[PDB]
Amino acid sequence: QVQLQESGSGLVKPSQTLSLTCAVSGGSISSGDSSWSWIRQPPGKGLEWIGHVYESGNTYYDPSLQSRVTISVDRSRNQFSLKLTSVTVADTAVYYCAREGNYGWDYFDYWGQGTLVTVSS
Amino acid sequence: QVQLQESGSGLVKPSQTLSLTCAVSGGSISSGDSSWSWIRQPPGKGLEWIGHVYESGNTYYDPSLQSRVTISVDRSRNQFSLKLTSVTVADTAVYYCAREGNYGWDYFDYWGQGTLVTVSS
Amino acid sequence: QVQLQESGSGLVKPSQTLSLTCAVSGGSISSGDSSWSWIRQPPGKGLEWIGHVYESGNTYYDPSLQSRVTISVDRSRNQFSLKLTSVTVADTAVYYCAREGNYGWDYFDYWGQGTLVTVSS
Amino acid sequence: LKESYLEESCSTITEGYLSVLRTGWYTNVFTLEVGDVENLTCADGPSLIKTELDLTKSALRELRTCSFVLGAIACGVATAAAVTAGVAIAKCIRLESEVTAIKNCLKKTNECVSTLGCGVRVLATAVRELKDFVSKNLTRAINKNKCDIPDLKMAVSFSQFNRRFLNVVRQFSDNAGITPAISKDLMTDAELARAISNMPTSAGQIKLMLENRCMVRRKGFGILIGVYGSSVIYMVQLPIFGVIDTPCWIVKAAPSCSEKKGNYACLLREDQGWYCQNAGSTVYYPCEKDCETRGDHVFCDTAAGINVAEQSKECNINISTTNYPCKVSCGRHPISMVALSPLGALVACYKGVSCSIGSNRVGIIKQLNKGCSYITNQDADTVTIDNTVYQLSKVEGEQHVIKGRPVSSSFDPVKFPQDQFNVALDQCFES
Amino acid sequence: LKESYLEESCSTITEGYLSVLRTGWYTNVFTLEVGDVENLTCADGPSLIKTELDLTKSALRELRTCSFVLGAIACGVATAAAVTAGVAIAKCIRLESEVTAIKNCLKKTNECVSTLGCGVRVLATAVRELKDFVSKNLTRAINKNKCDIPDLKMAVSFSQFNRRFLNVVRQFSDNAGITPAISKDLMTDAELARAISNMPTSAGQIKLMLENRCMVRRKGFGILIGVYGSSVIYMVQLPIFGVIDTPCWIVKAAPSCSEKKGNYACLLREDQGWYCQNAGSTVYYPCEKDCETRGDHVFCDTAAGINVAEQSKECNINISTTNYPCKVSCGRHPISMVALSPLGALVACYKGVSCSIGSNRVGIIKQLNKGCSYITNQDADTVTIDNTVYQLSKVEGEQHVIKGRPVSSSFDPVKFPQDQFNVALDQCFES
Amino acid sequence: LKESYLEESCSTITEGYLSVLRTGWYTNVFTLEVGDVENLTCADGPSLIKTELDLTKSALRELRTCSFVLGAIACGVATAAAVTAGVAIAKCIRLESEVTAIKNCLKKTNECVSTLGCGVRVLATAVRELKDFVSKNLTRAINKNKCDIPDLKMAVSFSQFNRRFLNVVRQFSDNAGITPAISKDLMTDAELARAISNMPTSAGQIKLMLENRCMVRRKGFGILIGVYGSSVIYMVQLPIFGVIDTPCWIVKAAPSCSEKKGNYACLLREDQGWYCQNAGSTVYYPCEKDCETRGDHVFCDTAAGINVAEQSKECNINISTTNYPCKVSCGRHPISMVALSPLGALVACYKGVSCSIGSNRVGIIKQLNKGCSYITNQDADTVTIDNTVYQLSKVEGEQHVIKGRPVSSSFDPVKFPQDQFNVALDQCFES
Amino acid sequence: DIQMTSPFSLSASVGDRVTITCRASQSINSYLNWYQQKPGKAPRLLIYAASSLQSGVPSRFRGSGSGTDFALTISSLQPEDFATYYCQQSYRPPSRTFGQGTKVEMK
Amino acid sequence: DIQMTSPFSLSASVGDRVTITCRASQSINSYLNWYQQKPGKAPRLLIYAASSLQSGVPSRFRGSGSGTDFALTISSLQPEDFATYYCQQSYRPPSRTFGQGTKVEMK
Amino acid sequence: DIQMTSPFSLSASVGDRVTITCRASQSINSYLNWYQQKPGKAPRLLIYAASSLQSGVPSRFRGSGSGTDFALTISSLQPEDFATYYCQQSYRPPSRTFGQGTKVEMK
Ligand SMILES: *[C@@H]1O[C@H](CO)[C@@H](O)[C@H](O)[C@H]1NC(C)=O
Ligand SMILES: *[C@@H]1O[C@H](CO)[C@@H](O)[C@H](O)[C@H]1NC(C)=O
Ligand SMILES: *[C@@H]1O[C@H](CO)[C@@H](O)[C@H](O)[C@H]1NC(C)=O
Ligand SMILES: *[C@@H]1O[C@H](CO)[C@@H](O)[C@H](O)[C@H]1NC(C)=O
Ligand SMILES: *[C@@H]1O[C@H](CO)[C@@H](O)[C@H](O)[C@H]1NC(C)=O
Repeated sequence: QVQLQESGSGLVKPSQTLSLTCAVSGGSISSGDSSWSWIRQPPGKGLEWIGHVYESGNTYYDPSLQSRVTISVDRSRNQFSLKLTSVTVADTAVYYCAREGNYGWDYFDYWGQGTLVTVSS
Repeated sequence: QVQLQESGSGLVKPSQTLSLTCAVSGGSISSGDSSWSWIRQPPGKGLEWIGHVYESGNTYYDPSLQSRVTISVDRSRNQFSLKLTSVTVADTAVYYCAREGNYGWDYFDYWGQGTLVTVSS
Repeated sequence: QVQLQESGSGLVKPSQTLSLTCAVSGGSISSGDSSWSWIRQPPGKGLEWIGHVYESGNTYYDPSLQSRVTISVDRSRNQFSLKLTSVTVADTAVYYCAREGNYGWDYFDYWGQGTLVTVSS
Repeated sequence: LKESYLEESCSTITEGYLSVLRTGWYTNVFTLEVGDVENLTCADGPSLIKTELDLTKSALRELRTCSFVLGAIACGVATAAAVTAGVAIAKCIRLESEVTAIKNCLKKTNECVSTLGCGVRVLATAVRELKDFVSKNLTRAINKNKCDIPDLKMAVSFSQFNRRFLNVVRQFSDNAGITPAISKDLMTDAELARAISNMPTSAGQIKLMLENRCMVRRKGFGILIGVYGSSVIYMVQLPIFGVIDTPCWIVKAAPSCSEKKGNYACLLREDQGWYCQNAGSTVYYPCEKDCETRGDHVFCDTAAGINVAEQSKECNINISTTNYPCKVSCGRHPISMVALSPLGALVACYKGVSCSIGSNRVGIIKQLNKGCSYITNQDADTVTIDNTVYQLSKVEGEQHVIKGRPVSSSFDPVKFPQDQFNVALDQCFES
Repeated sequence: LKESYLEESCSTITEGYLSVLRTGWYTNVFTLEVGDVENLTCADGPSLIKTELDLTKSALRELRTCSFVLGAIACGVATAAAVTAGVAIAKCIRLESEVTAIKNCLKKTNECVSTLGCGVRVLATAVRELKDFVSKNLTRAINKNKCDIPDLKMAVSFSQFNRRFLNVVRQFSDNAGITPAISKDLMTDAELARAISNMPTSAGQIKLMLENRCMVRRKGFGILIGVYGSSVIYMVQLPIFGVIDTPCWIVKAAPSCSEKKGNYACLLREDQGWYCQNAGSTVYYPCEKDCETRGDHVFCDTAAGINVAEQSKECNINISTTNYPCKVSCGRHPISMVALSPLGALVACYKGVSCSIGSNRVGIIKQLNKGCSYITNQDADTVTIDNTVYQLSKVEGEQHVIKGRPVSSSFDPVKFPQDQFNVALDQCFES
Repeated sequence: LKESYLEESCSTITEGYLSVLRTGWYTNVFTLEVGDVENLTCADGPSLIKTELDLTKSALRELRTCSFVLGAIACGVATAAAVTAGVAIAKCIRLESEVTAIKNCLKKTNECVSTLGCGVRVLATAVRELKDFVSKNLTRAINKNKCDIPDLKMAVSFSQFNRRFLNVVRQFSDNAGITPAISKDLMTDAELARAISNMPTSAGQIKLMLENRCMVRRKGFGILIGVYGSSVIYMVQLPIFGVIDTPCWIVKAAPSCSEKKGNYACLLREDQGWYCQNAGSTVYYPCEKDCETRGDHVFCDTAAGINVAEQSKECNINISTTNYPCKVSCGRHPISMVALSPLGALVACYKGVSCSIGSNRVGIIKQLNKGCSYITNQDADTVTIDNTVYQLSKVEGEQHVIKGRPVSSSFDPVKFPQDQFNVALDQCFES
Repeated sequence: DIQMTSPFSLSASVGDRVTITCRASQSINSYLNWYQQKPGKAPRLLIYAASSLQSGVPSRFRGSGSGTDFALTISSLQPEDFATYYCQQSYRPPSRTFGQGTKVEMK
Repeated sequence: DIQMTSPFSLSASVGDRVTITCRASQSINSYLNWYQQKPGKAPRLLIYAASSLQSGVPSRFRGSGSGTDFALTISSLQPEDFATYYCQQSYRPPSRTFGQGTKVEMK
Repeated sequence: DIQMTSPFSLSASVGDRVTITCRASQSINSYLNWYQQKPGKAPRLLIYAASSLQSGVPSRFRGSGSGTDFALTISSLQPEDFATYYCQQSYRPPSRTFGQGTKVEMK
């Protein structure tokens, strides 16, 4: 019913800005569940949460990453995107979009396939 | 103000079906008191209640006589009638129509003159 | 804002009837405060209250003077008057009109200048 | 009508009513075809036809820019159910495929019974008078683009024909696309008769509704689907009276106060209102906006009714010594009032109030005593409680009295809390 | 207007109002004669006159197919009394003999005072314009049976003449034979003036009603008797304002909360609303649908009023140390709100709310403190309580203050139960 | 739309709504100029023009003769604020100097923005069609004093032109100078559009209002200033929707009863209704007459809203073990009912009631069990609780379930008092 | 169907204390009725609930008692008070059985 | 009609403790009033309820006491505070009698 | 930012008792989450609140405990139940840190 599908540029040059996007099929963002959240999984460590946005526009971001993330949501096109600046070598990982399980106030129930950008030379 | 007057055939042949009727003058059945009830008084014993009907149509009948009684009420003509089948020798008595005194749920306050059918030969 | 100004005849012949009047400027009687009250101050003793009227028409009068006082109010002209009969030598004093301070039900907050009638011969 | 004055609780129960309950909603679909009105224009200054054209076009365009307190609980649930059903059927119809199917069904006739894709069957009506006029008379009358034609008959006929459309637009726009009641423009008397005859119920109910169709109209309402092309599509959610001629009764009460040692102890039954019986099921209709009487028949809505236990009828007999938790309000401040009953009137007046009954012939008949008192309509015409005249009803029926020491006087009230708004009678007295 | 801010209970009493109370109902009978309309027919296809004839006939035939929470208690009793009186007089008139007597009385005049057999005297009016038209102009205009006559003047005059009849039918059918208010078609201004002048009351009341006749119309209503032959007979139950220029006052309150140890203890006076005095009798009008102000005069209904004890006025002075059981709600959850008063406004805001007052000149004037606060209209124009702007009234009058430690702050509230919906002030504080 | 069925309290919270809140009132002034109509007379017997002249003159003259239960608290405060603001601005305009200034401002144009002496800025509109007609066509048509002119076009045009004026007079006289809603005669669609575009707010709010102008009309109302010379001056108090696209949610509940030893213990959440978020402020809108939904957007009034603490949202998660005093009603008598939700329906039925769900395809699907039960709209179409059919909504959205032992079943209720109308959940359970 | 024991008949003079007793097999609570029947006439309802006095009945007919003792008493006998007095039970319909009848005659 | 005993007059210097007493025969509770009158001028309302201070009055005028003792005190005497001070009773109208008057003059 | 100690990996056979433990530095109360991730696949939500079972999850995944002891248990291991199982904390955002990951493989 609900399928989150990541989209963006598969080829991102080094030192550029990190752009990501997600989409929802079989459902709506504007009144979906809410908390359209984002995730990344760096090689070496585990999973890390960056930030999220709400169906209205409230935007929470990681304390030790909120200085660069600007997570936006678009209720018309039904897609919430990501914008990460100051990319480094440690920011090469698998990034996931997901949907939240509003039990108390937030939990993860839906995840995307995962958009990976590969650097070969 | 209220006068219950029994009516029917004064001559009833043996082995036939028992038919009885009652009427109310100076009042209404449809919204009278209710419980337009019926009674018979067999010689030898005392008085016995057969059944009754309500202004709407609820019809209660004696446990040991309900297999044959079909007591009906007619809110238009303002008369509730009786129909007793399988008449026997023990069913020769004085039958009375009456009106109920809705104190708790039922009591008798009005009685008819009494319609008697006489068998002579 | 509110100024009570006594009015009447400055020359009143002995043995006649006592007439007095009051007025309110910068305010209304009909819905003023209420209790447009009256007062007199006989030489020798102190101040004495005669009676009052309300914006609607209720009229309370002194127990030991109500037999002669007829205090009226006029919501149109915005003036409440006084009428005292059976004047004597002891009724020569300074008479005041005032307005009441509806704290509990009545208190005095506004007074007039004072209309005095002088008898010279 | 039989009224029994139960002196135990200063209450009167009036039985002898024949139920008329609404069991379902019958949906009727209308396509108020307007015609190709937006394509026409006036270009010779002001005119009667110009004004009527401007009114119609503005109406169309603005139409395009649109779309336990048991009484409170019950009326809220009733309004919620009505609006939900109407909106759900409107959603099923709002599909383009469904609208096209409805139009195709109605294309060759003026009334057809279409089964919606959602599984529900709804009648459909085509109000094509306005479209036929606009297409055959108005369109060929205003040719070239001149609306100042010499014929005033055409302008007056246009006004009459668009009266219904303009009234419908007025109602929907004012109420934001949902009217509170069925005006005579939403559905005329003949259309209501046809919709009643087409209802899925029995002959007796159909006949009673044929007789009380204006009550049906009062209880119905309408909804706007939308504007498709140049046709206003709306629906009417009619009430189905699937039950008729069933027992019902009404309960009324007044403060039953009793003085002792200068203090009082009052009570008031909170289970007042209408009741009805349905095949071994007693239904309470506690909110005051859905139960209307008409002579001997009482009309109510089953969505606004609460399924109360049978046993609940025992509070009308032995409220004091019944095991059912009968509801009553409680307090210690006397209230003097007159609680008019269908055939009589309960008169309560205590310390500081004077009561008296009378009639048009003689002003004063007698001075009532202190306490609760049943005044029969056959006894007098009016009753006074301090410069306040209440006129009794002139309905005919036998009045009864059920002697018994009042509960307020026969029990020692609870010391604290005394003022309880809506509680079981156990808590207040004989705690 | 005198307003006193009683700081003991965060309430304001505004006195200086002149009562206008309704003491009785005056019944007026109308016979909207329609004429021999059902005997006429159109047989030359559609026409303006045909449409108007069909409308009238349908209207006629469908007309033939028709017919202690003191606020709740009082409004229910008021509606019951009004409907009961109307239905009783309608029953007295519905007799064939009574209708014939009324018609005979009105046969040679247009207004006569008939004494009904039930002992009551009712005025009668004959609205014969429609019948006279239908009999003298319409009947001889549509001869043979042709409704497509060349004269459009006749059709327009028919529309105008039957406007009133069709409007009356609309109102009665929509409301099921009982309208909620007197439209201008039920009774025109001249007829209302005549009915006011014929009222059995004194010159002062008659003059005040002559001045406030549209308020009279607002407070009145109508009822349909039936259709007899070809004449619609209905009656209008007008209100009799037998009392004028009497004292009245209104009470308003806001939550008087007080913090201690992080917990609060609020109270709210439940005895709010209108009061009036009548020859040593104080009458409470607690329900919110019957007491309307117009300048200095307050219009209310005496059937919707409760006869309260005199002593009840002592809660406005020493609510704390009075022996009258003053009513108050209670709780422990703060509520921040603005309770607008006739001349000022009570502002309550506590932990988690910001207050501020201002005016159109300068947005912000000052930041209000915590607790209840009286804002004078002469002081400011608007007040804010968190992005919520309330605009004060601009009525002129002297505002007062009655200093005193608030009860909420000066007493220790009852531990259990704290939340009481409507109780005596004794139970909550200083129990 | 996301709906979560919280099985702890038999309640469902439906979030995903976009707020549309009214933050202020925008005043528009109209001068319905009638013209020198009182100086004209008819002296050749009855006529169409005579009837229309008499109607207009009577309208004009009669116009000269005119002028803690949080839900109750909030709606009362809202009506008080609206009437107070309207009356205050009407008082500011009623000055002769202010009226003359308004007329001078509007003398050379049809719309001008005047700053009143009271410091407030109000738009002004001149409805001069009726006056221009009466002065240029009617006055020179009825010369000498003959109203029986051969031209029927003039009479029909007069009827059309004075339609608006007569409707306004009808509304004001019937309601005693204060209408409850903006008819299409008070303000037309174009005028409402202009007043919306002139509103002091941002582009997004202006656009949303341009789209929902008929909702604006529904929420607005009008007031009569007075009759000055031969001109009716009235004003319209329009609502300012200064907030749009903000979070909101609705809470619904049904009796969560639990049987043990033959006795029950029920509860019902009293904090039902609408909520919205505004920049860190949660606002409760508890009264049932000001919050209307239209699809995904919910329209409400900020004057009818109570500023509740943030923390109050914790009763939707851990009502049992939260420190916020959550409100609930309590009792011991089971009530069986169906509380329809936006996307589903809560079904409660206990001893003596039979439940069952179904659809239009197959009447009966299954027999529900005893206790509270969430029926998904995607699961079925209708549900029955004893001969009472409730039809579910067909809105689309994901339904959730929050498992948890219900409070009613997991706690031992308070022995006395059990029946509490509106109290903190602490008092009832786990006291 | 159910048999109860009571005196066949009783005699006394005018103004005597007349007492009647009506027994039941199951239970009556307060749904007991009293009827008086003259020869060749229908019974007359006098007391309903065994303690409530029907409107228009002389005060002499009265019934008191609490616990397990119940009985009908006639204090002031009158010349028109000689007839047979049955009793009826309305506990649990449709079981409504009258009494065998008690007759009072002058000595 | 009712006579009360109080000092005819009192004298003191600026800044002295000025105390007044107004006696009543029946009962006053809290419906006592205080007025100050200069020669040839109307009285001025200063205290209503015997404890509430009228708006716009210097704080020096004050009244305390509980039980059976009541009295008016003037702590900070001022040059414009020399005049006669009456008292009034509003308990039970229409009986509203002012005091005989107390006059304060400089020594 | 915060380090927790847990077994790197664990092995067992089908049908064995599989137990996992997720430690926290501050506080979790009941805002703990459980995710299962297969190689090259996104994590799957199984338990939210550490005790509520997400719809459509086999009953084998369960979590009990009170006081200070909490742990995830897998009673009936299945062939498709071999993967890395993280944990998440939603106490006090925006601090939401997943676990290092626990991997279960067959012996
Ligand atoms: C007439 O107007 C309709 C919309 O009402 C439009 O679809 C149609 O194309 C127009 N016809 C012509 C010929 O322009
Ligand atoms: C109350 O009256 C009812 C009437 O049906 C009866 O069944 C019930 O037993 C009575 N209650 C008691 C406690 O006797
Ligand atoms: C409360 O004030 C009233 C005012 O009339 C007074 O009569 C009453 O004595 C006061 N109550 C007490 C207990 O003193
Ligand atoms: C016309 O009537 C108006 C009032 O509507 C009046 O002021 C004016 O003087 C009249 N004009 C004449 C010429 O009489
Ligand atoms: C109830 O849930 C809220 C959710 O925000 C939480 O903050 C609070 O601590 C919980 N209450 C208790 C007593 O743990």
